[PDB]
Amino acid sequence: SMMKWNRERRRLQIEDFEARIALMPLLQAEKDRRVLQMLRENLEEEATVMKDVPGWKVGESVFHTTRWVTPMMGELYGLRASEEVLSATYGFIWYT
Amino acid sequence: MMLYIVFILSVIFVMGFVGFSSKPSPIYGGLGLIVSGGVGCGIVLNFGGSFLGLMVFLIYLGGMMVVFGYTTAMATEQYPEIWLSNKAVLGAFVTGLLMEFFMVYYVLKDKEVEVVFEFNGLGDWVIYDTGDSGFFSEEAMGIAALYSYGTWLVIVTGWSLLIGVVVIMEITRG
Amino acid sequence: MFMINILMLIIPILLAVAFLTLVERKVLGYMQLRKGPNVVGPYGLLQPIADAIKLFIKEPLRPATSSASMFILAPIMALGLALTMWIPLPMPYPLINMNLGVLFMLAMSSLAVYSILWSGWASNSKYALIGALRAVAQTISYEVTLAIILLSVLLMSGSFTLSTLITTQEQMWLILPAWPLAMMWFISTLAETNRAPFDLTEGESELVSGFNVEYAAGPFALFFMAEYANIIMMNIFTAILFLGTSHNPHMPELYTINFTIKSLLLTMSFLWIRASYPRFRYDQLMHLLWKNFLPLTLALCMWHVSLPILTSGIPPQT
Amino acid sequence: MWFEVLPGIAVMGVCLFIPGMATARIHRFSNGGKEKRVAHYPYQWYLMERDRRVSGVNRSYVSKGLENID
Amino acid sequence: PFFDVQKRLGVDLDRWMTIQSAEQPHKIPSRCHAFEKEWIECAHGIGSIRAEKECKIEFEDFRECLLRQKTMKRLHAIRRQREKLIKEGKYTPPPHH
Amino acid sequence: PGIVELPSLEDLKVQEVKVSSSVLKAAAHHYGAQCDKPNKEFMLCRWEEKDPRRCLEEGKLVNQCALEFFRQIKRHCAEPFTEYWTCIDYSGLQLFRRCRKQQAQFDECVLDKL
Amino acid sequence: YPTKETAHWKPPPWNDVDPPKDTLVSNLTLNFGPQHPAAHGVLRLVMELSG
Amino acid sequence: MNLMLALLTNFTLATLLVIIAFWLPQLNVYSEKTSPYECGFDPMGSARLPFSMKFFLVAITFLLFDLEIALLLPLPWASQTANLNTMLTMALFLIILLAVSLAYEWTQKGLEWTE
Amino acid sequence: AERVAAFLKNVWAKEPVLVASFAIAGLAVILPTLSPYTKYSLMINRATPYNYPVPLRDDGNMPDVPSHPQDPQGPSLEWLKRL
Amino acid sequence: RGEYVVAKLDDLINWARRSSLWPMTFGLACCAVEMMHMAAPRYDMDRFGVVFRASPRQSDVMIVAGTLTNKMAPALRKVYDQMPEPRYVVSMGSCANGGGYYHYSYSVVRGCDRIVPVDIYVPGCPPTAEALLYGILQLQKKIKREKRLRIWYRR
Amino acid sequence: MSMVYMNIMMAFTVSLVGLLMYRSHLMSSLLCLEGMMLSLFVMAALTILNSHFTLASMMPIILLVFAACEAALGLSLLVMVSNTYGTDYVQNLNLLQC
Ligand SMILES: CCCCCCCCCCCCO[C@@H]1O[C@H](CO)[C@@H](O[C@H]2O[C@H](CO)[C@@H](O)[C@H](O)[C@H]2O)[C@H](O)[C@H]1O
Ligand code: SF4
Repeated sequence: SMMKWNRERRRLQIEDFEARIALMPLLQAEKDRRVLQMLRENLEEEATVMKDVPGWKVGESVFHTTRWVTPMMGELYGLRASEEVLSATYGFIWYT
Repeated sequence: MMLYIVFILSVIFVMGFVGFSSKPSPIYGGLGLIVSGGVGCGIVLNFGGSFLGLMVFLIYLGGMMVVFGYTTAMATEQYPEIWLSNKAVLGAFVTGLLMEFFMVYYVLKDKEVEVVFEFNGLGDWVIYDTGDSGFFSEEAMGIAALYSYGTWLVIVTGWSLLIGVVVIMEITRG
Repeated sequence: MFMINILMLIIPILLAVAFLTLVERKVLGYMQLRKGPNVVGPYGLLQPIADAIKLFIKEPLRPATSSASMFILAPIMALGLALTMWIPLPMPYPLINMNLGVLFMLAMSSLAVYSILWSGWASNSKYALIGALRAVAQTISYEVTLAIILLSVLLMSGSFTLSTLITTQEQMWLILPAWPLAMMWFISTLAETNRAPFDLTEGESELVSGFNVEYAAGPFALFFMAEYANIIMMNIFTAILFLGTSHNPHMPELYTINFTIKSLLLTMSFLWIRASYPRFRYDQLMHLLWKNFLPLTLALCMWHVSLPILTSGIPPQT
Repeated sequence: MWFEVLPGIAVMGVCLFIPGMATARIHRFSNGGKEKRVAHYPYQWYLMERDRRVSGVNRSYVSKGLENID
Repeated sequence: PFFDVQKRLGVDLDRWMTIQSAEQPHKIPSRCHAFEKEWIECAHGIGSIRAEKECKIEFEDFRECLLRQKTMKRLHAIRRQREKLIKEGKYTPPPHH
Repeated sequence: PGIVELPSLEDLKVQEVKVSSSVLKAAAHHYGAQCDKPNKEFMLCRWEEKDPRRCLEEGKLVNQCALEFFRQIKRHCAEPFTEYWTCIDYSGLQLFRRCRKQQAQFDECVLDKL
Repeated sequence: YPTKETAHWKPPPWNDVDPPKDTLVSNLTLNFGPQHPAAHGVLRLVMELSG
Repeated sequence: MNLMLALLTNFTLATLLVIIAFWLPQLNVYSEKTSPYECGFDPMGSARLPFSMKFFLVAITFLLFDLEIALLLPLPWASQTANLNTMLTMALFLIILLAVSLAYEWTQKGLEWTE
Repeated sequence: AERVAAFLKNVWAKEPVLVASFAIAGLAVILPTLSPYTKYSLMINRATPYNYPVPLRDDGNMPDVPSHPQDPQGPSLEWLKRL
Repeated sequence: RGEYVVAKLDDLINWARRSSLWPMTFGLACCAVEMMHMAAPRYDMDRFGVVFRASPRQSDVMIVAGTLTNKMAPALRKVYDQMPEPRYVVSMGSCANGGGYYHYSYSVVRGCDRIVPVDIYVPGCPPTAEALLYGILQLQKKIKREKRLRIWYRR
Repeated sequence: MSMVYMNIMMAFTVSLVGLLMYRSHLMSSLLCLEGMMLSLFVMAALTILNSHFTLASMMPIILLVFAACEAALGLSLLVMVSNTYGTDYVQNLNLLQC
């Protein structure tokens, strides 16, 4: 009985996973725009914070290569309310 | 104050270490090694180490129990020492705690400390990964791979434990 | 509204425990041709509330030689951890949904044993210490077998999540494909909970209350409350593992009905087992666990690694 | 008689039934009549956090459907 | 290795975990996979003496992707300046920050 | 090092797909079949480039195709569909298993209407 | 080279078997009763115990 | 937060009961009440004297066996690998190697307590 | 070989727990070979899709890769459905 | 009125104490047998809430059930002192009541009331199981008449 | 480095100093040993968990396997040291000076 039921549960898991594979392009498109949206807002509201600082170049990369480097939580959520940061950081771990 | 959970837990992690490193009776030393091992689960848990956090906690829990059994049998004394009943232990305990407090005060105040080496106190959240979304914990995949990938590790560890049982038989039986 | 949900968990547990001290006395009485409490309230229904009140208005004696801090620490740690091993339990919705519920339950039952070890040590009494070290011997007896027996059953469920065990047993219970593990799991729950025939850390006919022989009043109640809370918890965990009940999301209450019934019937069998057998010798406990259960528990662990592979019935990771 | 042990068992059972009934009621109450969403894996959390943004009221359990498409 | 038997016998006893850009279960990528891969390709076959001088850029980036020491000093400067202008009441954050 | 190039907030603007999770999952096996060309073309770019700032126009055509997909559902039989994803929405794990009776209505309708 | 700080060192045993100690690894002495359910109420059973 | 609140509530309640237990009753403490208990007669020696461990060998082997189970909890996940040949062999190898370790300890009289 | 066939009775008489455990252990090591289903377990674990199935860049030389998910190329799971 | 509140918080604690007496498991001689019979099925002391508990710390009542010899006197006073308050002593049998049939012996204490303060004297050699039960229920009525809080309110 | 490392490494150093500064009981010095591996365990996991380097998630586990072996090996030697002198004191282990 655990043969047949576990085989069935594997077919139900494949079905669950396929549905994910259908929607991933959509959630990848939204994620790309969201990331760039947040970075651009940070830059705009970081040139004004440091307009009076000598030597600062707004938006200067720390990496020599011009490749695209995925931002870490600090860069992406650096200037935001702790409500968002905490949800973005430990929200999933702490969920129940 | 919740963005600094990983820092607060680490502070307790050290405080627990100073508790048993100053070396009172192994009864309280084991107590301080239980607390450090439990908040050690807490630190590893916040980083995604759910399985790893609970394994060090569960393993160290049974480890100290045997040590409690062995202390009563062999490392006891008429007047077990606590941290406040010995000038050497109290010196080690106070020296350790103050050394930690100055670290905490400076790093928090200046958002950076330089205890020999540079450390950045913006908070541990700044370095986490921003993106992820798969039906799995990458931690479990890595540990689960120990059997398909780490055949060599399995053999040397499994062999070491088997020799471990032979070793303790020979050592104790004299 | 979470804090409200914690209280709706804690308070019924204390009430359920208070009345398991009445159901036990009554069942043991009728199994002994007597009646058990029937004076203090109709059918002795108020007997728990005279036990509890009486203990908390009785002066608590702190032994002169005891270690004050850890003497007081131990009882709080017992009742504290006893209520914690409930939050992951799905009934059918757990208070806290853990991806590693089963480990978290093993970890808490390991940490709970330090209530006995420190309480006996903090007592600074020879009978307290002798009982405290009977807790060490007992833990070494059952932990290796307890962990493997759990492991051999999760190889059929496919995860450590406790709710996933409900989906696993939607067709037939897990006591059909694992009645050997069930038999050993039940025994190891008796030894984990310090219940007769494995009541060795208290051993009244041997050590006069054992580890908690210097405790009185409220601090002694906390050790009595904690032990009975763990009786219910381990049998609720036993009803989940091997007697899975069908969960219907639109009418969840029906799960709790059949679920509670199975955990009273199992909780009664602890009571039944207490009246039927003598007591083990604590050195005969390790030989039972190490020279019978452990060899058969290892052999069934290899069996339940092979079986899903040679039948194609490997459960989903999800 | 043995049936005089049943009053104690009833009171016990009705005390063990409450913990499980309260959780289902509260979860239902605080999620708009639905089960609390389970997120065992990072993927489901992403869908959860997305539902909170798609809701427009910062509640992940408020569901928007076709009527919301323009 | 001291006795490089693994290459002689063609058995991978432990190379599969030495680097984090190797094949991984389910093709889960490491965070700094690209930063490592570039440093490895740059410095492959030329030796540590030349690599310490010739692949400097790739290793500096790789070191940056790991310990983010430079990234967090930039962030620290921004927060320190911003928390200075607020205490002076000169800067106002938008609703979304 | 240079300035991290970044797109303008003007060019990051698209008509988002604002339907909750249960709507997507309930309309996923059909979505995979119908919008497979823009999706697979966008995703190929996304590994090929390894840069989000490049595959942005292709990340538009993924959305516009998705909106059209949910529109055809709305025009024809959105009532069997709303009866469907409300049953998915109920479950804590959003299980296809607990709604095969409400799913057959939605599946068979589109097999007639579209 | 003899020295004050080594004036009390002695040559080791010929077979490297330092003589066994006479430590009085004494037993725990416990009062088993009178007040004890197994002591029948009036038996003080003193017991030297090794564990 | 949800988990920490549950822990904080669980232990706060226990602390409150112990607080009520110690400050609510009428206390009357004197020297003879608090003396260590030992069946009505003064104890002979300290409870802190050494207490021989007769399962000292089994307790050690428990640590090593405790570690084996930590090498086997990955097994439910390890069974989801497409490379099941290697997993199964190496899985039955640790259990059998563990089983042998118990056989050697059992036969060499290591399980029997010292006398 | 009567010596072992009588050695089984003695152990079965004295220590039936060991007799049961070894027999269970032997089957856990032997039946994996002698099964027409042990092959499927590998097949199913490799049919579960955890990552994205990334598309290939069509170049007019790979007629073995389906152009659409509902195309009659690629591998099937009908063996799994009817299993 | 405060006098009413104490009158019902004093009924309460008295009810709790008398409805849950846990005697120390402690019998000296013959009279311990009748004490077992009080716990045996015919009389079932448990049905009244009475549960023997070995430890003095967890006990409420000491039933002195047998002869108290001079050797035993220090121990009976040790375990008594180790009972948390409130504690009550029931003197059961003639030997405990006042020496009984060894009154003129050289090794006997002539009544346990020379050592501990006694609340009830159950006469008989031994008191039948029912005579001891009458004494226990008479102790319950004594606790029912205590007025700790009423006397504190008027202190 | 991140501010979590400031304290994990501060934990290792204390436990190392704790080891190198003996007192009386040999047991206490074995707990400092266990203290180190715990800190080494936590340090490895953070680095490995943060880098998303998956295959080394089995590294901290293998660390624990040989951590208990030294704990077991130490407790075997502490038993034999006790039997000889009735205590675990390190002052007694001074025959080999000469
Ligand atoms: C003292 C050390 C003791 C170590 C003891 C180790 C014993 C291990 C015995 C082998 C256990 C696994 O046994 C092995 O498992 C695989 C799949 O899992 C089985 O089945 C496999 O066989 C072939 C392999 O091409 C295929 O049909 C298919 O991949 C699969 O069915 C094999 O028939 C068997 O060789
Ligand atoms: S009173 Fe009577 S029955 Fe009781 S001990 Fe004395 S002689 Fe025996």
